[PDB]
Amino acid sequence: GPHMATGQDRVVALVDMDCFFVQVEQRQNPHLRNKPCAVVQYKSWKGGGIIAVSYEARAFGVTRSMWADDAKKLCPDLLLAQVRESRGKANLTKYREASVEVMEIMSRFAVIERASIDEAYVDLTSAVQERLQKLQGQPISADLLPSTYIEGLPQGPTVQKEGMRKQGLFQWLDSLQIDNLTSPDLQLTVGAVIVEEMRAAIERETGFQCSAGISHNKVLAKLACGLNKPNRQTLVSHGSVPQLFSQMPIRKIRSLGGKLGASVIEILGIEYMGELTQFTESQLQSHFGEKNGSWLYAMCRGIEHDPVKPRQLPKTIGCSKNFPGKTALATREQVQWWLLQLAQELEERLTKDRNDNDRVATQLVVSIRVQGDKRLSSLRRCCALTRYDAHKMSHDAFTVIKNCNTSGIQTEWSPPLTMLFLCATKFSAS
DNA sequence: ATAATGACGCT
DNA sequence: AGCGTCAT
Ligand SMILES: Cc1cn([C@H]2C[C@H](O)[C@@H](COP(=O)(O)NP(=O)(O)OP(=O)(O)O)O2)c(=O)[nH]c1=O
Ligand SMILES: [Mg+2]
Ligand SMILES: [Mg+2]
Repeated sequence: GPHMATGQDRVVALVDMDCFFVQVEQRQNPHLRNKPCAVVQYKSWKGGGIIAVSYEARAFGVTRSMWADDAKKLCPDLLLAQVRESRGKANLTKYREASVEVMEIMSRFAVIERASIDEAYVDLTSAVQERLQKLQGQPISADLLPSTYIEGLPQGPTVQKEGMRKQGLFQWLDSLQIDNLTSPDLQLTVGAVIVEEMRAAIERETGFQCSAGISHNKVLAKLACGLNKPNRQTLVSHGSVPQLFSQMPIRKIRSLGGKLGASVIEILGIEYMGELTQFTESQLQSHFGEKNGSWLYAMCRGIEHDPVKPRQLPKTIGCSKNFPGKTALATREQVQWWLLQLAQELEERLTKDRNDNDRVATQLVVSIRVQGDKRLSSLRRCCALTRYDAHKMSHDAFTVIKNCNTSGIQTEWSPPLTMLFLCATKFSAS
């Protein structure tokens, strides 16, 4: 009762760029704007595998992982841009640099956690505090929230999207407890005002559109972000959670998209996140373990405590290439030459990293996959990273895997290698 | 025959 | 240390 802790302590946003790789290519090539288009890599195999799809092309059913030859059958006017290739592999530099543009702008507003190349969580608790003080006690106008959705509103006794959005925003703002700087709903509202400002800044200064979720934790902010894509932001209040989760499939919640989520569904005999509330914490801990049990108990009530970590820089820098099917590497010099390609890209990226960020990696991780073997990595081995020298790194990486070579013949490699992966890790102040 | 990456848990 | 899960 007077002591129940309701997970309303923070204001957290998740900002995610809309069809990001497509937007980067579309800013550079105006002929691609506002058309169905996709970004692909490796043109030689069925037109390339699609890794990003504009919303106009999604309306025809084009999805990521589709072959471009197959996507053209769904969308004959689909326009393509292809990832740069360097040293015989995909080169994502252009998108990393675009990502840096966005991240630096978000960093001006608050502490951000870089979560992927195109999204970052934002901890707005302090910033909300400040703006509440600066704003006398004056109402929050709907004009401050021109792209915001209030999830679950409108309710109670218009046929177009923007009309619904406004009605719900009006209902929310009409109900707001403005003379109450402690109310979690007021805090989220002010957080949403700031995220409008952050997204306007991103669009003005980069040309890129994005969406955002605003809620009290990372999981809800990420869920909310996807509710009204593209180019829109969604506020998910604590109060919206029971109805939102009542028909929310379990797999849609961050970290439940895989085997854990599948076992939650099968073991408990449930479909929706809200049905989790019927189980005691001990019961959930008995099926899924102490931390997963506790996490599920709180999460299905809308409560989650994972912090927004102050980290804008990756912890690792890695290069990898697949060699599927008959292209699997089978001679030792083939293995050596690719390791050298990977090491040369890694040297470039590390040197830049050291200049910009004043740190050095100190460990090199070599990972390979074998023909027939099932998993992402078949095998990982590590060694010291003492010099950003591509030839040393590729030689060292070879040294530590070369006795994986089951092959008798002096010049062959068996089993064939279907993946090579070099990763620099364990950064330290430089 | 998606691919290329990245964060982190378990042991 | 080396492996497994989950994600974009
Ligand atoms: C999912 C996914 C995305 N990406 C690259 C390009 C995507 O544009 C960049 C950002 O990912 P996202 O936010 O999951 N997808 P999106 O930005 O293209 O589209 P949306 O507007 O966010 O739904 O992901 C991959 O390279 N492999 C992937 O598996
Ligand atoms: Mg995105
Ligand atoms: Mg994303």
